[PDB]
Amino acid sequence: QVQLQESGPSLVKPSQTLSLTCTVSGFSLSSYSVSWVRQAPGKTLEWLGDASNGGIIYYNPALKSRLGITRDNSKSQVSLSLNTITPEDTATYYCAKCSVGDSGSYACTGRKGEYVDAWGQGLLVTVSSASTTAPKVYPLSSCCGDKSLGCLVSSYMPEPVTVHTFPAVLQSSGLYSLSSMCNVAHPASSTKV
Amino acid sequence: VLTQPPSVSGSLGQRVSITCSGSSSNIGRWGVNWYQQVPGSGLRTIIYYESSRPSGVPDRFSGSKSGNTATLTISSLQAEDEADYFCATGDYNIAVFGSGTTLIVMGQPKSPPSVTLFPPSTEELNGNKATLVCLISDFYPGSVTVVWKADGSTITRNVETTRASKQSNSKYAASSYLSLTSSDWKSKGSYSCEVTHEGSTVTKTVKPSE
Repeated sequence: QVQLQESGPSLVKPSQTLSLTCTVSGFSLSSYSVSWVRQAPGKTLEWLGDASNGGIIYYNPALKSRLGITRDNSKSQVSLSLNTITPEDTATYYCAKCSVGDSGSYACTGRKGEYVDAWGQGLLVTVSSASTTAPKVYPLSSCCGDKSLGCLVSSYMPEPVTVHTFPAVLQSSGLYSLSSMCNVAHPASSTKV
Repeated sequence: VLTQPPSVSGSLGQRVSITCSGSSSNIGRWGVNWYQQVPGSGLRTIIYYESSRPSGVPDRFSGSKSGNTATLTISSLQAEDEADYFCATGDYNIAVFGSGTTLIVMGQPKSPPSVTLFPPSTEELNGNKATLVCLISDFYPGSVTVVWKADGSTITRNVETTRASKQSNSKYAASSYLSLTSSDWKSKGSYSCEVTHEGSTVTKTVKPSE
């Protein structure tokens, strides 16, 4: 099968450089263009750039002064760097496989037979000064008398965490916390429970 | 940016459609693609150029174009179609996307919110801090309101509540937290998580005696 994996730091400090790599498999970059797009929280999609099977790099001109994209067919990797970042660059970053080596338009659109036939899973990158914090987890039971279990993954940074699990909440402490209806996994902190 | 309606609603089985309005330099010049995005998940291409379907995409989904507007139609709405939809094409030197449409499945019956309110733990009070977790599950629609009480008195000090979510049963869920100190939980005699739902309160309370 075809697979696209986004990799890179998911927590970058403002003014620093945001860099990501898309490693592909199941197909050759000499055959198909690859696009980078991002989706800011609760917002729509924004195009970053394309990298055709001929090595041609197309950029979003609104971001060209901060954007760099490189393509290495030998390693089956397409990379992006975005410098001078601010919290407006907090987003889920997607790479995507085009059905053709180069589409008539951008982000794999235009003519007949041209579409994104495989999307990456996306990597949420948070632009913030907060420190990477592994969560303190506890069990949650109601042992106080009744006439009749959940997890307490609290105070972590950044999102996401993986475990009926609930979406996290942003407390005034600047950290996240959620619970579930236990195995929790915070990829940014490298910790497992 | 291409303009899409912020939301489209329909009941199960109905015919619903989503439009995407551009100009002669994008939708008027190029084919139009559509992406499906289930809340919390990634993206999937469902329609491309005019009405082409990638493998695995059922024929209930179709597309058409008239002038500078592209329309995505679901001929018979199903529950797994509740998601966001984005149109995509290109302009002169850039790629352009629609603003997005949330497809809402309406006509559902109501369900009561399950509330398993939990006290903190001995490790939390030894580090002097109390985290009351009020989990809410299975209700429709998603517009509940949670008011915390301390021996029957309003609380807005350190209250954060996730808004209406959506798991996988066409209902809504939410969680609420009370991040107070050790003495603050040991001071009062009973705290309660009062959840309102269309004029129905489902209060639960554990007191520090256990």
